[PDB]
Parts: sequence; C-alpha cells; structure tokens
Amino acid sequence: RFFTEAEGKAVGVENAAAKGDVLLVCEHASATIPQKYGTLGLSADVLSSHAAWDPGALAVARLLSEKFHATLVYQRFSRLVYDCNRPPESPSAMPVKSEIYDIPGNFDLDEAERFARTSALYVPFHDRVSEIIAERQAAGRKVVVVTIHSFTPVYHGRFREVEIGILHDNDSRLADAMLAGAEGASLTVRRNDPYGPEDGVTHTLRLHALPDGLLNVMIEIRNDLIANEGEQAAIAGFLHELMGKALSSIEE
Amino acid sequence: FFTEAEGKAVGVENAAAKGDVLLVCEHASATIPQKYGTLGLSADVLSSHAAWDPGALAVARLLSEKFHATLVYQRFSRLVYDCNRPPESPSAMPVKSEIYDIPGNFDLDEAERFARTSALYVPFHDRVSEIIAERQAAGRKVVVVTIHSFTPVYHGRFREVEIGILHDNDSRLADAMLAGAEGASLTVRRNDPYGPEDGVTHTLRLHALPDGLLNVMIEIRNDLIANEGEQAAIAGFLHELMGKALSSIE
Repeated sequence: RFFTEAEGKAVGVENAAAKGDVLLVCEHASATIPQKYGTLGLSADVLSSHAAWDPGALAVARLLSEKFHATLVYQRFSRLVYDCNRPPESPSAMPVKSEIYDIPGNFDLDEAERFARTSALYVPFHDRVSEIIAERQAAGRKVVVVTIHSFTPVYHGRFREVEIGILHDNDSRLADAMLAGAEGASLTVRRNDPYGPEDGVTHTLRLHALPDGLLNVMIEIRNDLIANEGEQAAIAGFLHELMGKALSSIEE
Repeated sequence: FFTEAEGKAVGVENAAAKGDVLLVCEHASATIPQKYGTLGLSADVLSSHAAWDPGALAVARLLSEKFHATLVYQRFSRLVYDCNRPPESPSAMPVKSEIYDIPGNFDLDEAERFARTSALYVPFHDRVSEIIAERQAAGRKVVVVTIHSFTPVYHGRFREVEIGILHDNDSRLADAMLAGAEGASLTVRRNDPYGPEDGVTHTLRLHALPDGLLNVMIEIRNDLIANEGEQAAIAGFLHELMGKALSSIE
C-alpha cells in the first residue's frame, strides 16, 4: 500500500486535549519521503533541503503548542509528495519542479498516482483539522487557526529582508492586530510577504478558517532565524508575546 | 454534508461475494443531497440522464446476482461530484452538463470543492481500492467492470451503437468481448459513444491499470433497459458475452 507499518500515519496530532483556543497547523512539518517513492529521483542534498520541508517550522510549532497550550496538527510526510497547502487542481500540489530542480518522481503523474496521494496525504490531513474544529465548536470553544511556515532567505537571486510574514486571506482581523502590535519590533515584520493569497498560499485558511468565521493567520519565518533549538525558543517566545497580546486586544 | 436519512455516499452490495468480477456504477443515482436543493435546475433536468444513468444500477444489480459479484455504487448524483472524473477536470463539479447550466455549481470556493471531494469522490474510490487490495491479498482474481447507460439521441440523430465496449490502453477483455459479439442481435461497438479521450475511463485508470487487472466499461443505450424484462435481457446478454470472453482469455 501507500505506507509501510513502521512509517506510521500521514497526520500527527500533539496536545490533542489542549485547553488553549489556538489550533496550530503545520503542513510542511516533515521532509520524510514514503519508502515507496525512494528518492523521487532527487539528490541527497535536495532531499535534505527546503525543497522537502519548512526547516524549523515544526520545531517552532511544538514550542508554541507548549506556550499556548494549543493542539498541533501536522503532516508527517514531505510536501514534495503532496503539498497539503494546495488543492489537487493546483500544479503546485504535486510539483514537477522545486526551483531549479526537476523532480522525476513527479513527472506527469497518472490518474491512479494523483488519486493515491490525494487520498493518503491530503484528505486525511484536512479531514482531521476539520474534525477537531467541528468538535471544538460543538463544545462552544473559541478556535483561532494558526498555520506555521518557514521560508528560504534567498529566492530567485534576491535576498529577502523580511523576517516574519503575517499572512492572511479575506479576514485580516488577527493579522491586523499582530501587524499593529509588531510596530517597533526588532524583527522586520510584514503583511503578506514573502507570499500572500495572490500566490495560492492561503489554501488551508480558505478550507478551515474562513468558512466558519474563525480568527486566523499564517505565520512565515525566515528559516535562518530558526536553525537551532535556542533560535527556535527565541522566535517562539517573540511570537507568543505578539500573538497573545494581539488576541487580547481583539477581545476588547 | 448528509442528513441522517440520506445515508452514506457509497453503496456496496454483495460485499463478501465469491465472484471474480467487481462491478462499479459511478452514475447509479440521481439523488441530490438535501443541502444542495435543486442546484438551480428544473424538475425535468433533475429526472433526466443529466443526473444519473437510467437503468445502469438496475442492470448492475442483476449482474451482481449472475456473477455472484460485489457491486460498488455511488448513492448521489454526478451533478454534485462526477465520480468518474478527477478533481482537476472541469467535469468533476460541472458548471454545465451538456446543454444545461448548473447554477448550483457556479463559482465553488475552495472549502466547497474540498467538501464534495472528501464526501463523495474519495470515499467511493477508496472503497473500490480497499476491496481490490483485499482480494489480491487473498490471492484472488479481480476483473474491474463498470456499468453505464447512455441516451439514445445525440445532435438529433439516433445513435447506432446499442452496447459500447469501452477501454483504455488495456484492451484485453474488450477485444475478447468484441470478438464474442460477432453476429450478436445487438450492435456492439468499441469505444462508442465515448472513449478514453472523453475522460470516461477514469475509474479504469484508477483501479485496473496499475495492477494489470482485466477490465472494461460497458455502455448500454438506455432505451434497451427501460423496464425489468429489458434489464434482465441485457444482463443475460452481458453475462454470457463477458463470461465466455473471460473463459477464452483464461
């Protein structure tokens, strides 16, 4: 089948029974390629690079799960197999290239293979997020959907001076609060930068936050800022301060 | 997505059958889930072939009996999700079905596309795949057979074909059935009124081809199956035609 026994399940959930209002989501948490795919025709370097995952993002998400007493739902396999922040209609869902790197494992995928990945990785991930949100709503609880991502410092010959991106779709409430709260911060913090809904990166927000009117934000962290445990802890504290204050301002 | 009374997306009959044939009927039912109302369509359209393949489930049920075969069928209309299409196809959640606009499918947002994909499409094919994987794990033969009906008129001319024998790159079963239909009282034709270029071999591509399973899609002109007797006659014809074909391929 799709997974070996030892590989476990597509979807990880930590702090399932957390009391916190924040629901943390990390689609690019893991670089793991299911055994059936081998290398996808890629080099060891590309497989250990940001092509395969958002380095630092799950680590930061875990730290935020502790600080916010917040459930964390994460994908246990690589975005190279299926980018769970993309619908199956998008060319980026199962990408034929990562930057300058061709992905033979994603060459012109046939119908059985697109279905296989969609069924095994994408639907279970989103279904679980949805199940948790429905359950919270049934208990009358506030849900704040927060996705955690990292981004590469150099993109297409340009160095990105943005350090933290505050991303949002047609609901800007949390984002606005966080961006206002970030005035004067030592980090370069910007709205929908390096990506925004224009780039197709707000899919998860479109699936889970917007249809239910839930506060939400997507957080992008430049990956050099979260490269070891100390940096991760630091950035996690910064964001706990910023988003906690933001949420308090909004409830006023 | 569904009301309690509406039941489940996937129907399975004879789940624990000893037969080698696995029957699949994607366009089995015209039922619109309550949530979608009329989809902005007229009563006449909702009761037409736009919404289902009339007769197909009836024949499939008779074939299930004759082949001692499991039947997997979709319990809601192809107008909501056409389970014989992948989500990237404009025909999966169609804004138009042949000459009819479907206002209820205009400009579906991302959440709605996921909802339909997760509720109707993925459970249907997951079930078919599970059944196939279980049979293979038991060392069993699996022959994938899909059952459709088609409307008798196209562009104001009566279609000549009576039984279409439809197939993708694996023509083995189709070839044998076409050879077997020589001198039959019905007009049996290869990939007519549709072929793989029309998107109609999706289910075969998903389930048969990866493992090299014998497979075919049967198209029946719907005037040939308008009542129980007619349904029994066609199921008998198909059972003999496919049965002999399968024997000859052994």
